[PDB]
Amino acid sequence: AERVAAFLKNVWAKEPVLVASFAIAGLAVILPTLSPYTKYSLMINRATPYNYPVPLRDDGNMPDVPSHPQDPQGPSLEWLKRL
Amino acid sequence: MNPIIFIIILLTIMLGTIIVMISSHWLLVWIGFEMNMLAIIPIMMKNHNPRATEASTKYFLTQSTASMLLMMAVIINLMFSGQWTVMKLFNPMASMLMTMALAMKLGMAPFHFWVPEVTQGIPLSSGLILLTWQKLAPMSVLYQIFPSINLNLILTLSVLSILIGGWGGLNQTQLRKIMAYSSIAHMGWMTAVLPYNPTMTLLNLIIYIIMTSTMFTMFMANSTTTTLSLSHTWNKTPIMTVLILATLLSMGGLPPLSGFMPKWMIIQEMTKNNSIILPTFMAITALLNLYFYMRLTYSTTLTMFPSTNNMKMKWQFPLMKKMTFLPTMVVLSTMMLPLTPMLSVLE
Amino acid sequence: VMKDVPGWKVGESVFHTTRWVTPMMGELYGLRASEEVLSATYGFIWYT
Amino acid sequence: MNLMLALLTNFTLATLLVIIAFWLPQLNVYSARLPFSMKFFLVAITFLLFDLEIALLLPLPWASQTANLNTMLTMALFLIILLAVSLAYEWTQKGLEWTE
Amino acid sequence: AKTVLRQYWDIPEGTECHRKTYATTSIGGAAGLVVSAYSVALKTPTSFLEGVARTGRYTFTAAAIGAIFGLTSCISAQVREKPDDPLNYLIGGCAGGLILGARTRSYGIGAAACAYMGLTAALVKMGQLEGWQVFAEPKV
Amino acid sequence: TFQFLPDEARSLPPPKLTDPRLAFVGFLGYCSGLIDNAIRRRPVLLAGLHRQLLYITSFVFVGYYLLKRQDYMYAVRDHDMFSYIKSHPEDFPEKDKKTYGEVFEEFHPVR
Amino acid sequence: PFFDVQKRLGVDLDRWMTIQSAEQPHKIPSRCHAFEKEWIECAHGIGSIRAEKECKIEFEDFRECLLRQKTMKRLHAIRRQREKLIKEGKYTPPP
Amino acid sequence: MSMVYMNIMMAFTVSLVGLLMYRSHLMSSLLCLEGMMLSLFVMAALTILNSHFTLASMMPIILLVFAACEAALGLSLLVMVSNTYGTDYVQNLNLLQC
Amino acid sequence: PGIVELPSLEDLKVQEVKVSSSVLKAAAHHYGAQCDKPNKEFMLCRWEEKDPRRCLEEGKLVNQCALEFFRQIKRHCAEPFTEYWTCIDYSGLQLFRRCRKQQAQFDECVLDKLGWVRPDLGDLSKVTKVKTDRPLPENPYHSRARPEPNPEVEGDLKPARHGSRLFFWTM
Amino acid sequence: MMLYIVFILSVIFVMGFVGFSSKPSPIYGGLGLIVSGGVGCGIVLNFGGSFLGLMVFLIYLGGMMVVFGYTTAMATEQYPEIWLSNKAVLGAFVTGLLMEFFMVYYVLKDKEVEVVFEFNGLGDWVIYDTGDSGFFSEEAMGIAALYSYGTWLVIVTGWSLLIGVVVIMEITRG
Ligand SMILES: CCCCCCCCCCCCO[C@@H]1O[C@H](CO)[C@@H](O[C@H]2O[C@H](CO)[C@@H](O)[C@H](O)[C@H]2O)[C@H](O)[C@H]1O
Ligand SMILES: CCCCCCCCCCCCO[C@@H]1O[C@H](CO)[C@@H](O[C@H]2O[C@H](CO)[C@@H](O)[C@H](O)[C@H]2O)[C@H](O)[C@H]1O
Ligand SMILES: CCCCCCCCCCCCO[C@@H]1O[C@H](CO)[C@@H](O[C@H]2O[C@H](CO)[C@@H](O)[C@H](O)[C@H]2O)[C@H](O)[C@H]1O
Ligand SMILES: N=C(N)NC(=N)NCCc1ccc(I)c(Cl)c1
Repeated sequence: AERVAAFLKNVWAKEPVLVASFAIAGLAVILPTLSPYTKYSLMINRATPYNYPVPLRDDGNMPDVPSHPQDPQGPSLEWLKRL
Repeated sequence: MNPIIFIIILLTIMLGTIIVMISSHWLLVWIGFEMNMLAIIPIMMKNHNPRATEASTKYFLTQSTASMLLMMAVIINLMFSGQWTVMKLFNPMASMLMTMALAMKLGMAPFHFWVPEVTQGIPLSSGLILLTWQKLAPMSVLYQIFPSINLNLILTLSVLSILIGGWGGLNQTQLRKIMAYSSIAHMGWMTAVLPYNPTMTLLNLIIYIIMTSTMFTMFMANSTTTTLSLSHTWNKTPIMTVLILATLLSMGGLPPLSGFMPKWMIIQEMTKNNSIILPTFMAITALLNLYFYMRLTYSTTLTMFPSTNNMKMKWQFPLMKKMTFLPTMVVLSTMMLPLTPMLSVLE
Repeated sequence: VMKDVPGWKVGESVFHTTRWVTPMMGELYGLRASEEVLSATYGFIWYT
Repeated sequence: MNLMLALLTNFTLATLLVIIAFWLPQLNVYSARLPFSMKFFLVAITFLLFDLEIALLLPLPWASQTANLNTMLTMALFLIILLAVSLAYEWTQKGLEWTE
Repeated sequence: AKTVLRQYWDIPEGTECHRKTYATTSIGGAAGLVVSAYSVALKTPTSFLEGVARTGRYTFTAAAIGAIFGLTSCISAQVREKPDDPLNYLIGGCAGGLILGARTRSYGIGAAACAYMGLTAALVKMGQLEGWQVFAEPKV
Repeated sequence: TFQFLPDEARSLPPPKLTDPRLAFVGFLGYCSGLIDNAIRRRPVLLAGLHRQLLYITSFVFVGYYLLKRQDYMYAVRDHDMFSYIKSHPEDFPEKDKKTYGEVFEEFHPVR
Repeated sequence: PFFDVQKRLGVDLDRWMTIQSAEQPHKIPSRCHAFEKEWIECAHGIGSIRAEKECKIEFEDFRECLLRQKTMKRLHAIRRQREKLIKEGKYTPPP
Repeated sequence: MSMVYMNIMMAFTVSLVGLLMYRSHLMSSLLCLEGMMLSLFVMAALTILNSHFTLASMMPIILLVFAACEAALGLSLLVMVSNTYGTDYVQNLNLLQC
Repeated sequence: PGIVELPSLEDLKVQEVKVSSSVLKAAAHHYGAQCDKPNKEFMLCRWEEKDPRRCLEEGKLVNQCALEFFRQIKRHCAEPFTEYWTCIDYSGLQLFRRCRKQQAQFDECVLDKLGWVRPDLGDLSKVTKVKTDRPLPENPYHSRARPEPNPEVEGDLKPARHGSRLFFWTM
Repeated sequence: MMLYIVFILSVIFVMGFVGFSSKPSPIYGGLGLIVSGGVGCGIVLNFGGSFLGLMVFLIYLGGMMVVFGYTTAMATEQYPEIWLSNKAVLGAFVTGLLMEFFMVYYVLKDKEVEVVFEFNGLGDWVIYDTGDSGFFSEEAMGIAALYSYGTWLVIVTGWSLLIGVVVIMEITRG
């Protein structure tokens, strides 16, 4: 550890540009896995409707599928509004 | 070259070939050839001399031209079928362009001129890769597109290579050029049987690679690149001359040696298809190769050529070259005929 | 126009299938004025 | 049409300015190798190879819109790291030196 | 090349000699042109005229062989009244071989060419009668 | 798909460890060991017996599996052929066999 | 592939881009998606020797969608005839 | 086929004939090689765009990237040839005749 | 090959919704809530039949629902709506966020005089379900009968009869 | 007419190819390839290939062809030979130019032509797609997919570019 700190002080004195580069590059690799917000990036992208939502033929056995856009069933974006 | 870089470049040569062999998409096949060609140039150039630069440049121009023609065939195939799947092509003009492109890469006659010149101009180890490993990727594509190949075109390429390879080797005293023309002739056997039984193409390719590797390894052990240099082997490593004799007789297709097997099975497959004139013509024409293999055996093993006084200094030092796999390769190159039915593993 | 062309059948499909096929540009605007065709073909690509 | 007009105007004007610049009243009645340096060649080639990697990164703003963000982020970083490795190799092999 | 060979083998042997001699002469001329093209590309002539002289020399030499073979083999079949006979082609093949000796001004080449080309033509006739395949279609 | 020995090959009897082909493979491995000694100028018969043993063992080990695939590929060929013959009886009719008393053969005297 | 590593491992290295009727970003279909689908489904599993003869109708339709040669030829015919009649003043086109 | 394919196919043939009929400069033959790539890029792009083969839209870029890398290798060989002889003339690359 | 059947010019006639795109954009959110059922019935038909000729009747109902939708805005909320879509029409990108005041006046007017509630963020992008008496198509692709699969192979794998049978080899 | 813009660009494309393919001084050959590259981008642009068209400018012209001219000025030609002063170049240029014109004349006269193969001559606009009302660029969606679907393409492509650096440093070290 002490040898690790002595090495870091040496590079900080002689090559601060490279030290900063490696530190930034290390944060870029690591921080997405530690961030609680990374999961919303997946959800927001999926929630963007690029193409038409084709309706399903009602067979009488789809209680979880809304009949009207304003009916309660179906995905909600309330989590996105509060974000 | 740095030893680690040399390893990574060798692995890239292999990776490019592997990509060609595992790909189902034509673009990835093209990428495999591009990556493979990029990585092989540095081992042609590694000895840094005008001859190695000329060989690398002649090689680059040939392979780049062939890859452009291949990409044309792929794009024409896309236009007329709307897909990239590696298989039969869906347009006869595309088939001719891909067949010609792959013939150029393999150095088949009449696209053969680069093979003797490039092999002569590069080190023995690089020539070993050029004449063995580099045949794998183009042959594996031919293995998959052969249903759509024009029969007359492929058999014409095969017949020309057997004639050009046989005649070209008669005038050679350089070992690398002898191997180059020998390679051209052997490619002709591989493609002549491909329309009838691709399995026999694989058998010929594998056995050819084994005997070709054996010969290059034995040349490398003694640093011999010319006939006259090889004629000094008897006065240094007498065992090596016997191994060279046995391997050359095998490459000549003489029973009871392993090199008889591919010619034997190709003749069988062609006769089953009522092809009689062609196999007979091929077998007789292959006697040209036997002639200049026999010439090498005369000057290497069956006679003792004049020596030099300084050779005595060599008697006091042992062989220190790796000669990797040589004992195994030579035994497979000569003693495999009794196991011929094992070819079914390639089915 | 093709009333007196021998053998011509009017509105004959070029496809074996009877499935509806989306017409290409020349099928819809084939006989229309060049200004409309130009707008339908290159108007979006050329817009500012 | 507008862009074609703009381009034609810009270069047509540039041609005209060159014209009058070369012809105004004057009022008077009376393939070898260029001392080739290998270092400048390697700068150009290095620029080319880095330029091709930039071509591969340019789609990134659109790629971030995917639902497959796990794959997309991993490949984006992989490409940039390999670019850094290329620079590191050139650097440590004295490819960025101008002496000798 | 398939169109001329279709014309030649369509005519019965020993009949319509002039048509037969035209097909073989044109076939011989094509081979001569092919040889000239490779010869000029791989062995550069000293001048443009030298390249033209060589092309004509090879091309006429090859058409001369093609003409004599066609004419001689068609007369032999007519005179002997033996259409489906390989011996007519052997006679026609050897005649073409002698021309090569004359055009190359040699006696050994003419004798060697007569025997080798004479046998080859006879073999070609046998294969036509017996349906021998050179480039056989894959069947099994 | 891309399998050296598919699972269906296990219904076939294994090659015997005394297979004559396997013995020949072992002999080839022995020969390679001697040629290794010879090219390096060691005593051909005695030098490096540990190395000579691995040459034989390696050849036999690889040879055994190659023989297994060989036999399985020929079993598959026969299986395919017999199934196709059953599926297409019209192409393989059972031949009407006559005796030599009924069959006429020309006689060609040697005189 | 010569060695079908992809199927052996179940990994998809390049199959995703081999045909235009495969999955696409945002379900954007190709113009000939329905023709490719019909031809692929007709020819599936029977081998190219059989499919060349038995799926010829689907393949001919698919090739027509790809390059539109027959459609262009038919349009060429109607336009060529229309120019003739107008050149002879026998036809006036509607607005 | 559509009318554009005529000229794009012609352009490839022109550059292919240019590549196969060398003059003196090795650079001139490299330009024909890159001309071949250009015509391939355009033809592939036209086919892919017109057919709306969405995922294939990246293919011309991959072709461009790899072909540029191949051209970089070719240029490196040209300069090494030029360093040896002082020109990029292909008539100097005839040592392996013997 | 046969004749492409086309509906007559008269079968295509319908009363058009001849309003500009800023008008449609302004009314889009209430339009989606109000005319959902005929609209979703039409879109189900199109994606199931894959043929515009087979959904002309449903397409006409889509037009009628929209015309009645805009007749109710005209009757009650003509002035607030006109201010709103004029605000949208000014923007080169027709942006909602530039017109929140006017949108509020129109939204309050329709709610007061028509009970219309603007659907929330995410509502109109839902996959809903439609009840249709139209029969589900059987062969929408008009596929031919698929070729018969090759005769399968079944049985017990036995050793090859007399081995390889290659020339003289006995195994 | 502007309805033939793609065809007109393709004609110019061919003439530029005949330009450098007849192989004048590499300085002029490089110029001919640059003009063909720009015209080639224009053809791609008119098929909806906005991003692809601009890559030719950015990468082919601004990258590869810049390096070609840089190398030509440094290792090939420093002073161009007068254009078409050589007989073979002039003959090859004239021969190709006449072939293109004869092609273009007939296709425009008959609205078709058979140059080895059959080509329609009604205008490339006829094959265009008649329905497009998506809220995105399809070309952009396809190219963006390189990072989601094309993991394997990224790996091999990125690896090859790294080996390109390594290989070129080896080649030139000498
Ligand atoms: C020389 C080769 C160099 C290669 C370098 C590759 C570096 C890659 C580092 C990061 C890779 C993964 O980076 C990130 O990890 C977290 C782990 O929770 C993932 O997970 C996060 O996003 C996903 C969405 O897909 C959510 O479902 C999940 O709840 C969330 O935690 C992210 O989707 C991913 O973007
Ligand atoms: C030293 C010897 C060197 C090698 C010699 C090789 C000899 C090979 C024999 C020649 C090939 C056999 O000859 C070939 O046989 C087939 C069999 O119908 C003929 O085939 C022909 O059939 C009919 C006529 O019957 C024709 O209408 C048709 O055009 C053609 O296909 C060929 O026209 C003929 O050229
Ligand atoms: C020589 C280099 C050695 C290193 C070898 C590294 C090989 C890496 C292989 C990467 C591909 C792995 O396998 C593949 O991965 C991606 C996700 O990662 C998956 O792909 C996934 O995302 C995209 C987006 O839709 C689609 O391809 C597909 O819908 C989905 O499956 C594939 O379904 C899976 O088959
Ligand atoms: N294309 C060819 N003519 N050859 C070919 N491989 N035929 C397939 C017949 C065959 C032969 C041996 C075996 I063992 C198996 Cl399993 C199958």
